[PDB]
Amino acid sequence: QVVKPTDERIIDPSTANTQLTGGVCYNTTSGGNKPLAGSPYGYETWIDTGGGVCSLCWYGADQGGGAAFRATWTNPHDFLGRLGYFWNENKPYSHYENIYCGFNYTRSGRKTAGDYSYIGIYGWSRNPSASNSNERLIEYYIVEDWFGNQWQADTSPMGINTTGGTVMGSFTVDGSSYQIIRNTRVNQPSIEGDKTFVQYFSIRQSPRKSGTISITEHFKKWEKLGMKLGDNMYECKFLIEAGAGEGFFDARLIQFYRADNEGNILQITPHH
Repeated sequence: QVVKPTDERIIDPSTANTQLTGGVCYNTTSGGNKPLAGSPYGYETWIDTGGGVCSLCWYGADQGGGAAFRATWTNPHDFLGRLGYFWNENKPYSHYENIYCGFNYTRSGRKTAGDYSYIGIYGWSRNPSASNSNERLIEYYIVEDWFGNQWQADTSPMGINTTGGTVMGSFTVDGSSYQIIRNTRVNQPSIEGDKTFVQYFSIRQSPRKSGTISITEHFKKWEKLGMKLGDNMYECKFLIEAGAGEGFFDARLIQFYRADNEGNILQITPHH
């Protein structure tokens, strides 16, 4: 079928756990994607000035897989820090072939990120020809982990009481079942202004802080359930989102790579 890449440039996430230094930090809302020097990636921050101090610090092009970052928040109102591929060039997900992300991070503990929080992969896509106007804009999450809250352990996967919406199905990939959820955001803020749009989630049933995410596998399973992504992928980034609380996220590894079905590398970052 799809051959898992074995290219030696891929960093084993399980043992990629050395603390990084020399971050470059951003303490305010970026106003969208901002390209990173000497990198294929871009970052984005949403730091609501109604709340306390937040930051995202990129570890640079030449260590940690190239997309590693730290983030901090002190009583935010829905802090989002993210870094990874920025696309928005009128292409469907399949144009990018098999997308993978190897990761390894530390984070603050249970109940340090408010009542909801998300760690994993995030983006948007556009599908203007969709018959249902609600489905012409999509926000998406592949949720590897979260901070739990007062009511629920961070070792317990979030459900529809947190995400909203409807369980569509599930599947198993990368060592865990994932619950697939579709939610409609009615007259809510988006990359296209206040409107109605849909959210797609895959929630990892066994939360984790390191491993590899076979991102394209999620996209395929969503589309099979009728959760279509359309023909203009916006981005595919590694995200930390914190509803509130005082906490941190600190990646030793975030490495994106893309491979075709034979498993040959199309894109990867970064003598003895």
